[PDB]
Amino acid sequence: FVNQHLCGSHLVEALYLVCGERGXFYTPKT
Amino acid sequence: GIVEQCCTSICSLYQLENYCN
Repeated sequence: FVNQHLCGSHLVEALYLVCGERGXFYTPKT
Repeated sequence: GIVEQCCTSICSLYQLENYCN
């Protein structure tokens, strides 16, 4: 997200901060 | 999760917005 690198981790932590006006993203549950 | 994921080079926020929208 700033340093090396996204996948298999960090991608969700980047998206939780980037995806909304105070972050948010979406993650399903069952 | 998502399919395209970026994860090629260190992802700019423009690339992450694909998964936000």
